[PDB]
Amino acid sequence: SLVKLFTTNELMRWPIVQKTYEPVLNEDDLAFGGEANKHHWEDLQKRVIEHNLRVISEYYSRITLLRLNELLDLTESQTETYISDLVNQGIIYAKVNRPAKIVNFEKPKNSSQLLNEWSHNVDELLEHIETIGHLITKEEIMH
Amino acid sequence: TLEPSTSITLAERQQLAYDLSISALLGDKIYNFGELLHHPIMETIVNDSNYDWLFQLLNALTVGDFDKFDSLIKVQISKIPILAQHESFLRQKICLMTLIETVFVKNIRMLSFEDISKATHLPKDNVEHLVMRAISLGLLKGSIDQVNELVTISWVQPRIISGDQITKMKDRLVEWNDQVEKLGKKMEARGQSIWV
Amino acid sequence: DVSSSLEARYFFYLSKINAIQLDYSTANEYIIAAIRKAPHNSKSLGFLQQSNKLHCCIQLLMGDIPELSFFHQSNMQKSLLPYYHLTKAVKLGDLKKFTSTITKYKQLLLKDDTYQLCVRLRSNVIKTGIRIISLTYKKISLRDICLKLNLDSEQTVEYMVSRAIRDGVIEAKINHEDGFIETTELLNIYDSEDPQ
Amino acid sequence: ILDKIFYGVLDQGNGWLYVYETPNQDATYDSALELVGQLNKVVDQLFEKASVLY
Amino acid sequence: DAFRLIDTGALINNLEPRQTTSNTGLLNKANIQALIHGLNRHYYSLNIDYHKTAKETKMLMNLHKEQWQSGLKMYDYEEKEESNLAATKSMVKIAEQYSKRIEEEKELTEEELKTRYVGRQDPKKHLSETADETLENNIVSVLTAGVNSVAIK
Amino acid sequence: MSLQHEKVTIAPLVLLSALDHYERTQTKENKRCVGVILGDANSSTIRVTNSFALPFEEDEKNSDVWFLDHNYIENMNEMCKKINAKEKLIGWYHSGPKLRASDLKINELFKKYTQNNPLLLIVDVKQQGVGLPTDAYVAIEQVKDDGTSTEKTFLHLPCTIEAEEAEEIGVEHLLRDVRDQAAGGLSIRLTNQLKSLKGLQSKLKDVVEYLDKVINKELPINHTILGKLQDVFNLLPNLGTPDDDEIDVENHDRINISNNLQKALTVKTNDELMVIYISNLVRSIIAFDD
Repeated sequence: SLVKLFTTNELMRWPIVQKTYEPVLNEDDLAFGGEANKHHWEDLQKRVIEHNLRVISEYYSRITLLRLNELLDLTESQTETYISDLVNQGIIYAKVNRPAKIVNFEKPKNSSQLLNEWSHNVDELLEHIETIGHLITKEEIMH
Repeated sequence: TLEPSTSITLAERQQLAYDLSISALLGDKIYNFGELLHHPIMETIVNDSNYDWLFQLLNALTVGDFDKFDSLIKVQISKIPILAQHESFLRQKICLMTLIETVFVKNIRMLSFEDISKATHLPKDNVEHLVMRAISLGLLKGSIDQVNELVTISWVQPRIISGDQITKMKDRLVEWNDQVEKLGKKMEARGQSIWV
Repeated sequence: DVSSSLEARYFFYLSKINAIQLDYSTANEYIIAAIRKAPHNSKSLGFLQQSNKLHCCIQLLMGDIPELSFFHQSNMQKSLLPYYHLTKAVKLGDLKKFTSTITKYKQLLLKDDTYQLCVRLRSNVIKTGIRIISLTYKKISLRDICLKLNLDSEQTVEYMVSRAIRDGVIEAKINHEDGFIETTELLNIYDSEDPQ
Repeated sequence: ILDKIFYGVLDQGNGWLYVYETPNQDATYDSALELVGQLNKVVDQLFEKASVLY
Repeated sequence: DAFRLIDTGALINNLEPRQTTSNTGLLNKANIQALIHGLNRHYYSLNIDYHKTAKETKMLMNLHKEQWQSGLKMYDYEEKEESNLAATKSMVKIAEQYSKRIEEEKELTEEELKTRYVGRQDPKKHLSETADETLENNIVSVLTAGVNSVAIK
Repeated sequence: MSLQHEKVTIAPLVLLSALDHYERTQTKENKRCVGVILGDANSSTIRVTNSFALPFEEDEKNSDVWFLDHNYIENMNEMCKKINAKEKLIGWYHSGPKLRASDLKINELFKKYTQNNPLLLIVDVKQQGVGLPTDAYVAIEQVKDDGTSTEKTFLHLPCTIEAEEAEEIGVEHLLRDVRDQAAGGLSIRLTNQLKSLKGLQSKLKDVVEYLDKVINKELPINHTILGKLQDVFNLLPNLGTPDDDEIDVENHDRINISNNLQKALTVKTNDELMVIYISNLVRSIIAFDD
C-alpha cells in the first residue's frame, strides 16, 4: 500500500501521508522511529513534496505559486526552495516568478518541435480514414 | 463467446448481472455503462426489486443526472455496505463520466473550471482534484493553466457509442467535406493548365 | 517604339499631376523611374534639375524627408539650395525656419512652378514634428509639446495630433483624461501575416 | 548581459531580472543576407559586361 | 536479346539478307563480340517489342497507395529548414566562384575564358540547377501546410 | 498459424498474372477466377511473390456451392519448389470487384495447408482504386465485445509493394508514360498535390453516408470503426494554438527563400540577355562586311 502511491502520478498531500503511516511504520525501525531514524523520517516530507512537483510539472504548465503552497503544505519560502533544488537535479524544469504570480514548469519549447508534432498529427488522420473506408465496405456485405 | 448450449441458469445470469454493475459502480476506469445496457443480460434483467434501482443507477451515469443518482444511493449504500466501504470511487465516478462527455460533444476541447463546477456539481477546489484524478487514470491528456483557470484537453479516450453520438460526429465531417470541396475547386481553377 | 527620352518625360509628367491630386505615393516611384531612363548628361541637365526638385518636395509631402546626402553629392547644390533648406526645416519641426525659407526663396520657387507645392508643406512641418515626438518620448505631456513646436494651448495640439493620426503617420493614441500621448508601436509584426 | 553569456534583461522599472535561455539569431535567415550580398556583387559585374553594348 | 537457329548450309548460300526482306525494321545490333561470331556461324537474331494491354498498363503504372497520401502527408519542418540552409549556402559558394569568373568574360574566344577564369561546368548553369530544385521544393511544401491547416479545422 | 500481421507487400507480377489467368478461364458474371497465392509468411508483412491458377468452378446460382480440386494443389506445390523452394501457400486470390460472404467458407479450406492465416487478395480486372487495384484482407477469428458472437471476419490491412529491382526496370521499359501520379518537376507534383486533396474528398464522402446508413437503415453500430473516428477529431487542430501560429512564422521563412531564389534566377537569365546582345553586336559587323 505504501509504494503503490508513489509509482503512480497522484494528487496527495503530506498530513495525509503523515497521519496514515505514523502509527503504522514509526513502530518499525529503519527509516522511521528511533531518534536518528527520525532524520530519515524527516526526509519523507521532502520526497512527498517532490512527488507532487513531478505531478504538477506534467499536468500544469502554469500554476500559481500561492496555489502550489496549499498543495505542498508549505510556506512560500519552502515551495521555492524545493522547486529550485529539483530543477538542479534536472528531474523537472521550471521558471519561478518571484512575487508569486506564476510558476511555469517546462523549458520553453523550440519552434521546430511544435511544427514536427503537427505533421505527425495529420498523417495519423489519413491513416485512420483509409482503414475506416475498407471496414465500411466489409460491413455492407454483413448487412 | 458464450455457448449456444444451455447450461447457464437464470440464477447465474442474474448473479453475473449484479456483479457487472457492482464492478462498474465501484470501478474507476469503466465507462462501459452503456455496454451493459446494450447486452441482453442486464438490459432485460430488471425483474426483481434489486434490479429496479440498479438499472436506474447505470442509467443515471449515462445522462449525467446527479440528483437521481444520489437519491437511489442514499437508500442502498446503507443496506449494502459494499457500496459503503467503497463510496469514494462511487460518487466520484459520475463526476468523471460527466467530465468526459462534456468535452466530447464540443468542437473546442477546453473547459473552464467554472464550467466543470456547474456540471459535476463540485466546489472550485474539488474541481481541480477531479482534473488531477482523471489525468492520473489516463482518461485525458493536455495541460493546465491555473492562472487562466482552464484545462485544455488534447486527447480523449474512446467511449461507448449511441445514436445521438453518431449525429454529433457526422455533422463535423459535413463541414470538412464542404471545406475540402470548395478549397479544391478554387485551386483547380488556378493553374488549370499546370496539371501536367 | 519610343525613345528613352520620350519615356523619361512621360513619367515626369505623371508625378506633377499626382502631387496636385495628393498622390504622393505613386508620384515617388514615378520620379525615380523617370531619372533612370533619363541620361546623366550636361546636355540633359535642365531636365534633370526639375526632376530632382520635384522628387525632393514629393518626399517632404510624404513626411519621408529626403537624404542630406542627395544635396551634397549632386553637382547641383546651388539649384537645389532651397530644397536643401526645406529638408532641414521640416526635420526639426520648425515653423519659424520654414516660413523664413519659403519667403526668402519665393521667386526662385515661383519660376519652377513648385512654389505652389511648398506652401502645402506648412501642414507637414506640424505632422512631421509630432512623429519625432512620439519616437523620442513614449508618454509626453501636452504642455511639453507646446514648448518644442512654439504652440499655444494643450487643447490646440490635441486637434493637430487627432487629425495627423487619421492619416496614421504618428501611430499613437491620445489620452485626454491623463494629459499624455501614448504610442502603440511595439512591432512583433513577424508574428503577423504582413511579411507574406 | 552585455556578454550575452546567459541572455536576459535587467528590469529596473520594477526591479526584476528576466532570464531568457532561448536561441537568438536564426541560421537560415542569416545566410539569406549573404545570398543577397553575393548577388549585389554579381549584378555590378553583369553591368561591367553591358558596358560593351552602350 | 533473342536468337533463332538457321541452317548452316543456308548461311553458305547468303541467306542472312533473306531474313530482313519486306521492311526496314528497327534494325540495330545491340551487342557484338561473341554475338556476331554466333550470328555468322549459326543464328539470326530477333529484335524485341513488348505487348501489353490497357488493363495491364494501369496495373504497371500504379505502384503506390500513397498516391493520394503525398500532398497531405508532409516532411518534418526541421528537415525543411535544414534543407533551405543547405541550399542557400551551396549557392553562396557557387556565386563566389561565378564572381571570379565574371570579373572578365569579355575577351576574344569563349574557350580561353572557360579555362582561365573557370567556366569549367559553368557556375551560371550550376547555380541554375541548384536554385530551381529548392525553389520548386518549397512551393509544394507551403501549399501542403496551407491546405491542411485551413481545410481540416 | 501466425495471428500477428501488419501489412501486405505485393509483387507486381501477382496482379498481372491473375488478370491473365482470368481471361483464359474466360471468367465473368459471378464466375470468378480463384487461384492459390504463393509467397513468404510467418511474417507480419505478408510478402506475395507469385500466384497460379487452380482448376476451380464457381456456381452463380449459389456461391456457397463451389468446386475446388484439392489433389491438384499438392502436385503444383512440388513444382513450385523446382522454381524456388521458398514459396508456399499463404492464402488465395479472388478476381471479383469485392468481398463475398462465401469467401469466408472458401478460406477454411486453405487453412489446412498454411502456417499463417489465409490471405484474400482481391485482384480487380477493372482496375479500380485510387491507389493500387488490389484490396487486401486476412481472415482473423476474434471475440467481438459489442455483445455479438465470435466471428471469423476479414479485417483490412494496408497494401504496399515490394518489387525486385530487376523486374521494376521491366515495368519502366514497358511503360511509355512519363508519370503524372508520381513525383517529377514542380508541375508534376502540383498535380500530385491537387490529386491528394481530391482523394481526401472521395474518402471523406463515404464516411458521412455510412453514418447516415447506421441510424436510418440500421447497419451495425461497429465500435471499432467509430473509435478511430473519435481519434480523428482529437488529432485535429484547433484555431488559436501557438503551434498553428508558428505555422505562420514558418510560412514566412520558406516563402522568403523562394523570394530570393526567384531573384537569383532572374539575375542569371539577365546575364544571358547581355550575351545574346553581344552575339548580335558582333554579327552586325560580319553581315556588314559580307
